[PDB]
Amino acid sequence: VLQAKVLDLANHTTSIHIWPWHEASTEFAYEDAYSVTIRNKRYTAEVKEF
Amino acid sequence: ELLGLGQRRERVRILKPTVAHAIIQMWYSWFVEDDRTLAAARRTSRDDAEK
Repeated sequence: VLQAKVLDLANHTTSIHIWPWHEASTEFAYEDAYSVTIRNKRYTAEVKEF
Repeated sequence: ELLGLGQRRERVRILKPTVAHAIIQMWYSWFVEDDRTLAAARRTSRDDAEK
């Protein structure tokens, strides 16, 4: 499956400096939610990531 | 021919099959309500889940 080893962190990271990273990183924001209306009554929630 | 040999005619009469008619219809009858009644309830569904 030609496996797939994909590079990773510097672990021994201790000084060192990336190079293109920012792109290479994403914030985890996130929007959206999670709700249901049952009965007629809406029950409601979000996402609230942390 | 479903019955095997020939051949259909006025004669050959058969004694009745009563019991079962009484029964059958029962089975039968039931469903009927149920869909029906259900359907409506299915309609009316004030909430989702139930439906």
